[PDB]
Amino acid sequence: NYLYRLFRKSKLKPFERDISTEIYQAGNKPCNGVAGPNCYSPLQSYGFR
Amino acid sequence: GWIFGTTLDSKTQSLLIVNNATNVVIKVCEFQFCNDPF
Repeated sequence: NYLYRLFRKSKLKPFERDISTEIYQAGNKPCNGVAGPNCYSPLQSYGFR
Repeated sequence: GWIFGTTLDSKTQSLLIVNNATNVVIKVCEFQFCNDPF
């Protein structure tokens, strides 16, 4: 259930929030809403055990 | 009033400082229908 964001193009100014989710792209070809090759999900579960 | 935001589109967050003749003058919520009002 607990989630964190590990992919962002820029940094964060202090005391700010971001609740949006998308499909991250780090290449020339855009993802266009498709989570396939070179298309990462920026929000990843911790997986606490 | 003045409408603040980055991209609107119900993706980022916005701000909706307005003004009227009533007592509740400021109403800040996540809205997308406020495009060009009058």
